Amino acid sequence: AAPKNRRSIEVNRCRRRNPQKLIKVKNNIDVCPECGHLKQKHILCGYCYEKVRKETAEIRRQMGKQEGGPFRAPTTETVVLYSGETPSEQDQGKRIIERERKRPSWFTQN
Amino acid sequence: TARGTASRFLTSVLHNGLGRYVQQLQRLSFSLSRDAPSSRGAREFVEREVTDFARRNPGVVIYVNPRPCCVPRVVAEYLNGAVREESIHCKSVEEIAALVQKLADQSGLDVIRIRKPFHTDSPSIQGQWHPFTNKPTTLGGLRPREVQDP
Amino acid sequence: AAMASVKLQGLHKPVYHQLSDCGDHVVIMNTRHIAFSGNKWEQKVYSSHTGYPGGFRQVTAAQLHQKDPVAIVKLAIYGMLPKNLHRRTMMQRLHLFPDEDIPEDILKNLVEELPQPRKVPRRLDEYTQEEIEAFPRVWSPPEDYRL
Amino acid sequence: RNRIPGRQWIGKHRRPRPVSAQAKQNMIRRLETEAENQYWLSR
Amino acid sequence: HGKSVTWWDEHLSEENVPFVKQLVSDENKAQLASKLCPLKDEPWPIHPWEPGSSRVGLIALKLGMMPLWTKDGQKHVVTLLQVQDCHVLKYTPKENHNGRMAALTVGGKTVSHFHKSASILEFYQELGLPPKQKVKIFNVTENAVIKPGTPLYAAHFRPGQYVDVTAKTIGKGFQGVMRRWGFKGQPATHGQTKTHRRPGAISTGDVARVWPGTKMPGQLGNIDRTAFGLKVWRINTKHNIIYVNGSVPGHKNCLVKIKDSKLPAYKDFCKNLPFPTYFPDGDEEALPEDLYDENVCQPGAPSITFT
Amino acid sequence: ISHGRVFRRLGLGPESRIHLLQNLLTGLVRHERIEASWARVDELRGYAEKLIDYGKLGDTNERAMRMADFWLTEKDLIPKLFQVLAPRFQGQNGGYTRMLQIPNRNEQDRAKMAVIEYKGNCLPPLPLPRRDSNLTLLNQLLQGLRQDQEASS
RNA sequence: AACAAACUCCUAGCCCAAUACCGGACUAAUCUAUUGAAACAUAGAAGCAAUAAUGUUAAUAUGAGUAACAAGAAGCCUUUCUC
RNA sequence: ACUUCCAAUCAGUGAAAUUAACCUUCCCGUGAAGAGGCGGGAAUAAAAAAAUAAGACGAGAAGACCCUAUGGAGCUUUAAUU
RNA sequence: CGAUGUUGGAUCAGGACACCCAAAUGGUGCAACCGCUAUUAAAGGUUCGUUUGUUCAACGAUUAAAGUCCUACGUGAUCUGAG
RNA sequence: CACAAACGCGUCUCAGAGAUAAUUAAUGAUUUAAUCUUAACCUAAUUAACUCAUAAUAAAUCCAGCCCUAGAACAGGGCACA
Ligand SMILES: [K+]
Ligand SMILES: [K+]
Ligand SMILES: [K+]
Ligand SMILES: [K+]
Ligand SMILES: [K+]
Ligand SMILES: [Mg+2]
Ligand SMILES: [Mg+2]
Ligand SMILES: [Mg+2]
Ligand SMILES: [Mg+2]
Ligand SMILES: [Mg+2]
Ligand SMILES: [Mg+2]
Ligand SMILES: [Mg+2]
Ligand SMILES: [Mg+2]
Ligand SMILES: [Mg+2]
Ligand SMILES: [Mg+2]
Ligand SMILES: [Mg+2]
Ligand SMILES: [Mg+2]
Ligand SMILES: [Mg+2]
Ligand SMILES: [Mg+2]
Ligand SMILES: [Mg+2]
Ligand SMILES: [Mg+2]
Ligand SMILES: [Mg+2]
Ligand SMILES: [Mg+2]
Ligand SMILES: [Mg+2]
Ligand SMILES: [Mg+2]
Ligand SMILES: [Mg+2]
Ligand SMILES: [Mg+2]
Ligand SMILES: [Mg+2]
Ligand SMILES: [Mg+2]
Ligand SMILES: [Mg+2]
Ligand SMILES: [Mg+2]
Ligand SMILES: [Mg+2]
Ligand SMILES: [Mg+2]
Ligand SMILES: [Mg+2]
Ligand SMILES: [Mg+2]
Ligand SMILES: [Mg+2]
Ligand SMILES: [Mg+2]
Ligand SMILES: [Mg+2]
Ligand SMILES: [Mg+2]
Ligand SMILES: [Mg+2]
Ligand SMILES: [Mg+2]
Ligand SMILES: [Mg+2]
Ligand SMILES: [Mg+2]
Ligand SMILES: [Mg+2]
Ligand SMILES: [Mg+2]
Ligand SMILES: [Mg+2]
Ligand SMILES: [Mg+2]
Ligand SMILES: [Mg+2]
Ligand SMILES: [Mg+2]
Ligand SMILES: [Mg+2]
Ligand SMILES: [Mg+2]
Ligand SMILES: [Mg+2]
Ligand SMILES: [Mg+2]
Ligand SMILES: [Mg+2]
Ligand SMILES: [Mg+2]
Ligand SMILES: [Mg+2]
Ligand SMILES: [Mg+2]
Ligand SMILES: [Mg+2]
Ligand SMILES: [Zn+2]
Repeated sequence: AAPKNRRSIEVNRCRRRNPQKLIKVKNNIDVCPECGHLKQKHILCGYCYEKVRKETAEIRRQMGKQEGGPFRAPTTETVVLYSGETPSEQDQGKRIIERERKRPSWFTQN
Repeated sequence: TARGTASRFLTSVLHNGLGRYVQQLQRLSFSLSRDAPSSRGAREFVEREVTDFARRNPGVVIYVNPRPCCVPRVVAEYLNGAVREESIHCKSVEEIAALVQKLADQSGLDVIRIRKPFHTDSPSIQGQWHPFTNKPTTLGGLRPREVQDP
Repeated sequence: AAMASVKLQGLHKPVYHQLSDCGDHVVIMNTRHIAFSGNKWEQKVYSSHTGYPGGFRQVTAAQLHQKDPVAIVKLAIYGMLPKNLHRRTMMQRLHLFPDEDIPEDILKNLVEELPQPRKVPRRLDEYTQEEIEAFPRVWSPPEDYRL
Repeated sequence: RNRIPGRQWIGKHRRPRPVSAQAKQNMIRRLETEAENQYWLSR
Repeated sequence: HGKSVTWWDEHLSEENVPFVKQLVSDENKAQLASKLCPLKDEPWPIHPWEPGSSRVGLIALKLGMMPLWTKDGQKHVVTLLQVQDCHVLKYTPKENHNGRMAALTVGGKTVSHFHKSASILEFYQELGLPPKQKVKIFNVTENAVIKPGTPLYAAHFRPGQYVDVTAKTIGKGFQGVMRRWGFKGQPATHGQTKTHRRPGAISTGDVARVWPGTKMPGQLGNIDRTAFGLKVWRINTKHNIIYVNGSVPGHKNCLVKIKDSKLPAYKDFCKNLPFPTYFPDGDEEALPEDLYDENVCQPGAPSITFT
Repeated sequence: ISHGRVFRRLGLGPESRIHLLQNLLTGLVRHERIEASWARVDELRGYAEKLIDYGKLGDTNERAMRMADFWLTEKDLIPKLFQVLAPRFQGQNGGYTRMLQIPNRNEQDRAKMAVIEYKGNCLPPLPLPRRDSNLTLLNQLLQGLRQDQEASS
């Protein structure tokens, strides 16, 4: 079908500015206690997660160099140790990942 | 049309004509030329009628400023502050006299639509109609179906 | 409705004008006892359509008055007022009551009562004995006839 | 519901518009005037 | 002031979330168990049965369906309706609701306080009951009025009675004209092009419009419906379960409004029934575990012999 | 009418749905923390819960071995499942994995992301939403009720 | 009776409708001859005036942010898997 | 009944026929003879999204049918001239 | 005639009563049964098949009955194209 | 019927009062008979519509998130013991 007449701008403005078609505001925005940036209540902080993801990639990159083959996987548990630390008695019998940087604050040793 | 332009009520400035009549025209300024053929009507008016016009109307001040111009103009100012521009470009002598005489008789208010052809203050002599001006009063002011107190 | 239409519009005020909001409330009581002239109780019909197919309803004047007591008077006025958009506004000022049961709020607002447009004739039992003796006996019936 | 066939003022079938009491008086008033008209022309 | 949205669990600490749940839970049991004496807490006067009187219905939960057999060998299907928490909420005078019959308000099963409106929670606080899920209005004559806060049980209906059922049916969403109204479709293979389930012509040429009553595709299912003339076969006492013949509208685990049948044949069939309702305290006797209709084959009855 | 349907239509059909979750589950076992679309991660949670249940059965049970053969498409992860993941989970019954909503991906599609991981993984902890401390004003007021309640009852 | 016209009186006038064809008086904007010199006058000349040709060119809208278009997954980021 | 491509919501890019102006209702009557616009009556807070195609004598092609034009052309011959 | 798309079916039917059935009743060359005829009533209903492109008609089986007609002889921006 | 559902071929339910047209009968006058009466009063037998009894709907102002036998979007029902 084809339109019969040109829509006037008075009609178009009513349709294009109806409250349904407008952008709704968000009232669930909060400041992250740790870093002070912005995040939603039900969503993890973007800055804090990006902080973790960068560190996780570095740890995984070190693991790749410790298993050259593409089908080599450990048969035991894994523990990550940073500079200035030594494996504990309970941590023995597990593969050791060494990182040169100082242990990050958020990461907690057990 | 009437819906397009503004409107005003019939009003006389400063309650003119009540105690005494004051000619509301204040001054005129003629801007004519001494060489332009289109200013011939203005020049003939100045030589003949301007001197006699000033005598009849001592309440107006007439300024004549012959300067190089192409369209002769006459500017009339009134007491209330309204200035009205006019063009006397290429008009006969008697047409200028009629045009100037008309400017002398105008009150100076804006020439727009007048809503009513009359104006009055306190028109309600001997009272104005209200829905109680012709209804008889009932004994005791009783409503149509009101029960008496006793 | 003829006098009620005038009061609602304001055609009784010498200050009348359609643009102005001049208008007077009218309270009509005892609307169950209206008296249609002639056989209009059975001949006049009020018809309306609900919109849906097969929804054309025609109701006799007697049937409508038996269901909605004030419908006869309200429709009569609703058709006599001017057909502009003010008719809806000025119908809200019309108050109809089937009998003499008026809220005290409405009663305190009244001013005057309009006269009845039709003089109600009185029945035979309402004539006083003085009137009966005053009216002459037109004829003399025979004494031997049995009524 | 009931229609006048064709145009309502021309043809075989027309509108049944009757003569009114006002129209009868207008004819009589003109007739009385013309009755006086033909008397002043008589002599 | 653009105040942020909040919920009950937002600011509660991990050591207090279990505590608050215990706090509200203990309140519900105390409130529910304090209403179990309708005849010991100064109830409204009880009047004897009169012709043309109407009783008070219940709000029950639809469990499922079971087969049931009668003594003549026929098979019937019964729907298990369970009454979980039924209390009369408020009483409306005759002249303030309809002008002919009084209105009694009955609530549904218990729900959580944390997800109801402020006014709804405040209303129940004054009465002293936990919030209800569904609330319905019952038309009751003045001679069968019940004091608000009086509990109701499945024994309110005695087996042998015919009852109605009102509940929202199963919503099937935006369904086409063939499913919604049952129009026949166009043929499938004899050349038909892009037309197999469409309504087809919807009006006539002359009218140049579509009548308001025309059937068109739209919403189907999620509306209120009522089933009439459902006979009550078996009543269970301890679990408060009502067995109704046939199929009742509504999906499983929905709330169903039950009332006495209004059919002309089933009029005045309440003289031999509790009035205005079954009060367990007044009888001072234990009802049977299950109440059976006279035509029902009980599970502990000898097998049918047509001798 | 999708009443009672607990599964989701993903990929090119019912067969592609399994294979999409087969690759995701393989990545989850090897890396112990992966991120994908929220809808696909939600489906993957159900299988990751029950895969550990098959792992607890043992290395000798044939059904567990065949079930782990199909889902672990990389053949060097079967020994890991029966000797690392299964021994680690012996206490809890269903608390095997965590799901949290990662913010939307910084790309055109703007999909809703989620992060799925196994308990006790050898990775930095996620920024979990921490509840209010008991020293807060609202918590302190409520603790007053509990101390008084426990004193009498 | 009353209310009711382009009719007819009343008060001022510049003192009586129209399609094809025909008659007349003025006139917007250009150039030239003399004037004019904060933009005109008397004349002589013309590419001398666009609410209408499914008109031409260019720019804008409406239909419409509608129809329709695309990148297999995870990760250690380019290596393993699913087809 | 169930799947895939469409579909509806979100993010990116974003076209076409069409359009005198529209603040774009129903009924009966009228009328260049089938009215959203006239007359007599009815109905009537304003907008958005998704659907069905009765009407807008819907959109598309200066009707292929039919006739007219001292308008063309192809074919045939016992038309005229050659 | 700078276009009002043309038979029959399919889907959906809106309406009229000059009624085929269902309900009430008068008359009879109406004993009953089966009929003929007239008045009143339009809320609901009015079948499935062989041949023909067929509407129509013939024939088989059945039904309380298989009504007459208008609606662009309804309905192709919903379908069919046998004619 | 290879989903926890949908579906028919399967199962369930389906109503009282008023009111009428033709017609039939009682009482009775113009016409002291008779006569159902566009004569009055009262009253009787009586089509279908139609109207209504009755039934359904019912709480203004928690709502970020998750679930749902609620759903295109938007809405709606749950999230205390589960
Ligand atoms: K005619
Ligand atoms: K249409
Ligand atoms: K034509
Ligand atoms: K019919
Ligand atoms: K007689
Ligand atoms: Mg006509
Ligand atoms: Mg005539
Ligand atoms: Mg649904
Ligand atoms: Mg079919
Ligand atoms: Mg095709
Ligand atoms: Mg097809
Ligand atoms: Mg129409
Ligand atoms: Mg819908
Ligand atoms: Mg689902
Ligand atoms: Mg897809
Ligand atoms: Mg889920
Ligand atoms: Mg006049
Ligand atoms: Mg003329
Ligand atoms: Mg002509
Ligand atoms: Mg010139
Ligand atoms: Mg030109
Ligand atoms: Mg132009
Ligand atoms: Mg065109
Ligand atoms: Mg043009
Ligand atoms: Mg340009
Ligand atoms: Mg646009
Ligand atoms: Mg569109
Ligand atoms: Mg699309
Ligand atoms: Mg988009
Ligand atoms: Mg409008
Ligand atoms: Mg018409
Ligand atoms: Mg009108
Ligand atoms: Mg009109
Ligand atoms: Mg759309
Ligand atoms: Mg649409
Ligand atoms: Mg038009
Ligand atoms: Mg058409
Ligand atoms: Mg067209
Ligand atoms: Mg042509
Ligand atoms: Mg031809
Ligand atoms: Mg010719
Ligand atoms: Mg020729
Ligand atoms: Mg030629
Ligand atoms: Mg040639
Ligand atoms: Mg020859
Ligand atoms: Mg056209
Ligand atoms: Mg047909
Ligand atoms: Mg029909
Ligand atoms: Mg008839
Ligand atoms: Mg019959
Ligand atoms: Mg046709
Ligand atoms: Mg056709
Ligand atoms: Mg087509
Ligand atoms: Mg069509
Ligand atoms: Mg053919
Ligand atoms: Mg007699
Ligand atoms: Mg009702
Ligand atoms: Mg809710
Ligand atoms: Zn942060």
